[PDB]
Amino acid sequence: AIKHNQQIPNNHFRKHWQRRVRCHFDQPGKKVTRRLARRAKAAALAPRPVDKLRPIVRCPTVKYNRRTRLGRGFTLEELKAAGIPRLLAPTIGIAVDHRRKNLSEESLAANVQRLKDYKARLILFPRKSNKPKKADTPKDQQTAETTTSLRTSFGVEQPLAPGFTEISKSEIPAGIEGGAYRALRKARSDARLVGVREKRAKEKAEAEA
Amino acid sequence: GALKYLEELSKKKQSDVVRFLLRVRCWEYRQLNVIHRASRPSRPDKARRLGYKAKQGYVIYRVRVRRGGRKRPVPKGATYGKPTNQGVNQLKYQRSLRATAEERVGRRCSNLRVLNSYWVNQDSTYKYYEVILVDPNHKAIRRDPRINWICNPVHKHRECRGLTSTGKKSRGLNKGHRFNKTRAGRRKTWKRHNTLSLWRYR
Amino acid sequence: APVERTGLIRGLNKGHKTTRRVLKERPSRRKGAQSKRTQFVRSLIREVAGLAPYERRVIELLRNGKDKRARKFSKKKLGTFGRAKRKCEELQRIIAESRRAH
Amino acid sequence: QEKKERLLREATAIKEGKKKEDVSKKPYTVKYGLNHVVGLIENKKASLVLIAN
RNA sequence: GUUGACCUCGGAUCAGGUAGGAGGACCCGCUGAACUUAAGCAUAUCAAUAAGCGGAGGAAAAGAAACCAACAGGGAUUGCCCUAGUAACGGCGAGUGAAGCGGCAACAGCUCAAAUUUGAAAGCUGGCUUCGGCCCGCGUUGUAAUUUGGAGAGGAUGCUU
RNA sequence: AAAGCUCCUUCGACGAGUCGAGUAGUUUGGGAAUGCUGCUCAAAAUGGGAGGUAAAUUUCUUCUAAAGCUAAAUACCGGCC
Ligand SMILES: [Mg+2]
Ligand SMILES: [Mg+2]
Ligand SMILES: [Mg+2]
Ligand SMILES: [Mg+2]
Ligand SMILES: [Mg+2]
Ligand SMILES: [Mg+2]
Ligand SMILES: [Mg+2]
Ligand SMILES: [Mg+2]
Ligand SMILES: [Mg+2]
Ligand SMILES: [Mg+2]
Ligand SMILES: [Mg+2]
Ligand SMILES: [Mg+2]
Ligand SMILES: [Mg+2]
Ligand SMILES: [Mg+2]
Ligand SMILES: [Mg+2]
Ligand SMILES: [Mg+2]
Ligand SMILES: [Mg+2]
Ligand SMILES: [Mg+2]
Ligand SMILES: [Mg+2]
Ligand SMILES: [Mg+2]
Ligand SMILES: [Mg+2]
Ligand SMILES: [Mg+2]
Ligand SMILES: [Mg+2]
Ligand SMILES: [Mg+2]
Ligand SMILES: [Mg+2]
Ligand SMILES: [Mg+2]
Ligand SMILES: [Mg+2]
Ligand SMILES: [Mg+2]
Ligand SMILES: [Mg+2]
Ligand SMILES: [Mg+2]
Ligand SMILES: [Mg+2]
Repeated sequence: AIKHNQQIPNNHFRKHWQRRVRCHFDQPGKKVTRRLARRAKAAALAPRPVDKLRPIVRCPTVKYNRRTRLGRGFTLEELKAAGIPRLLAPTIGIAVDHRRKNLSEESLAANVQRLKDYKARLILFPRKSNKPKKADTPKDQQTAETTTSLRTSFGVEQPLAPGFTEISKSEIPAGIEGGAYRALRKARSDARLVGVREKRAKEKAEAEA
Repeated sequence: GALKYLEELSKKKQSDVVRFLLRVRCWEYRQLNVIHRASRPSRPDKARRLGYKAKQGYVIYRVRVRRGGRKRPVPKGATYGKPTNQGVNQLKYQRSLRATAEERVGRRCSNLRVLNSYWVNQDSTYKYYEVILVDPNHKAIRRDPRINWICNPVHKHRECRGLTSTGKKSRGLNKGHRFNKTRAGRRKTWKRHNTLSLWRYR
Repeated sequence: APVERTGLIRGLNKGHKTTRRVLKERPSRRKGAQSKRTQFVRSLIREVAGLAPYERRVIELLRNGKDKRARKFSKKKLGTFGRAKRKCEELQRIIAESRRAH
Repeated sequence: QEKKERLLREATAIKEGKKKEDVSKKPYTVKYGLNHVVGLIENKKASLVLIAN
């Protein structure tokens, strides 16, 4: 029953909503529980970092196309280029994704470098102390300052391109011959008429023959 | 080996060789009980494809159902309701006939676990199935790690909880934009969309 | 390097300039290929099993008869136009092999 | 039971200094098993087949 | 004829085992209303809810793509914030109503059917045993090793584990 | 004995009364029909499914169904504290 100048209401409160209400009075209590779980997990993994290595990935939509972020794992081609066995990768903190492909060469080159320098920073303790092996650390540089986050130390350096660039005058390029605005209109109408133009040209060839 | 040819032969269910062999078997059945033990599977290739093995602890049972459509059970035809839901005759059951066949077998053999079932024969008023069962208390079963996962107390009577292959079909357990309302459980998501959540700092 | 992108959006070949590369073909894409082990089996079973009643009606009507009717009938049984075209083509092969052999 | 004697015979030779296949010879036996037999005839290795009825 | 096997179907207070009932706040399914709202009322709404029935756990269920997308491409499942009271449905009336992208919590991957060990069923339940093994049985209508699409098999090749 | 890596002429087995289609009832925001179930018909090998408007012809993108297992983040004061 409207009586005055009102906004037409739409309140979805005709079911038995009172039976399903989820108040959050345990917001601080839950936070304490997670912090107790993190430090308990970090204690179990005494010298190891808590997290795992991730690759650099670009967002999939025309909006968000500009920004980059972390992915799930390295493709099987990325691991091969850096000379890491497939089975050994998951057991030294590296995350592997077997259902991703490298269509371009920019993404392939960026991830290989990001993975190659990690291999140089790795300290690998031997399986048995009394008998070390060829690939083990020779015990001289086992004592050094280490990192544990691996998400802040290996995060995205810069997600977006630089805001602007400064270049000297007389280096500014010349635009398209027609102009920027008219270059768009011509390119739009060319795709609209791709079908009409194509059949008219083709039927002319058969008409003359 | 030979099991590959059986796969190809069983595909052609209209050929003269197969059609004769199905007609005679269906008469051999329908003279025995509704539910009875089977000495060995009648479709060795199909049973093998579903996990059946030829070692102790594996048994096969078979059963038939009435092959119709559900009629609403009410006194005479009265329903005492609005006209939108007073139909009695053309209603349909929401689970396959394959599921009902598995469920009756489970009550008969209350100490075994159902693995799978498959179609064997059908008639004007019957459809026949064969059900694979596994003994969870046998020593030869608990020894093998490929199957001993079934001995855990969480796989009890998964026939009527909708956990076998036909149970997953009757539910919308598939990925994609088509199975939206039932991807993770129809009733679970309805709770999620209809709950009103309030935080401390609104 | 299949195709070169123009470098401006809203065009016939719009996109952002990049160096596309060719990649090795994954084994998951070999689903439909024929194998000599499965062609041998499928040929033998056809000899043993024979034909089906609905094929026997088309195969007779396909020779010395109409061709539009052979596709109206095939569609009504199989249910779709795409499968009907392939089935009619396949049955046309067996008659060619049968009579022309001997 | 016959297999046990041959297996024990091999153990004495391998400890003595003679390697395997020096005291035993190639066997000639009849084949059996449905999947095993089907493969044999597809390679044209079989010479005669008997089938139960 | 005598005798010895095979297949199917039975007896026993035979040797050794296993199921029912309770509980059901939360969880997986089936079955299924009307009061009420529309200022009447029948499609609609209350509601894919209450009652009725079957089956589990300390969590259950879901889950390693026959997915989302149309991009410079994302990459198992679950939950929170946002998308959004939006696209769409509706005597287009009263009313109803999701998903992809995006930030975070938490992260972990795998074995079967389809191949001949064929130069050796290499595998297993049970009984007895001095503890070393033996005997019957299950099984060739297929029990171990080998392979699961990310591959793999078959060949090459030198180091490593 | 068993296991990992780099290269190659050639081979490379992949789930059926199922997928799909017509019709009926129910259901969904799903609209020439989103899912489910009964009945009739019933497939294929570069095949098959999907690409949110029914149909024919010609291209393109992306996955590999009809067998199975598995911790954590989530729900709950019914039971013992
Ligand atoms: Mg038996
Ligand atoms: Mg009925
Ligand atoms: Mg009523
Ligand atoms: Mg109705
Ligand atoms: Mg109504
Ligand atoms: Mg599934
Ligand atoms: Mg406010
Ligand atoms: Mg007794
Ligand atoms: Mg008893
Ligand atoms: Mg009970
Ligand atoms: Mg009320
Ligand atoms: Mg009223
Ligand atoms: Mg009133
Ligand atoms: Mg009234
Ligand atoms: Mg409704
Ligand atoms: Mg209830
Ligand atoms: Mg928990
Ligand atoms: Mg579980
Ligand atoms: Mg897979
Ligand atoms: Mg993709
Ligand atoms: Mg995901
Ligand atoms: Mg409707
Ligand atoms: Mg509703
Ligand atoms: Mg997200
Ligand atoms: Mg023993
Ligand atoms: Mg291997
Ligand atoms: Mg498959
Ligand atoms: Mg169907
Ligand atoms: Mg109903
Ligand atoms: Mg419908
Ligand atoms: Mg499961």
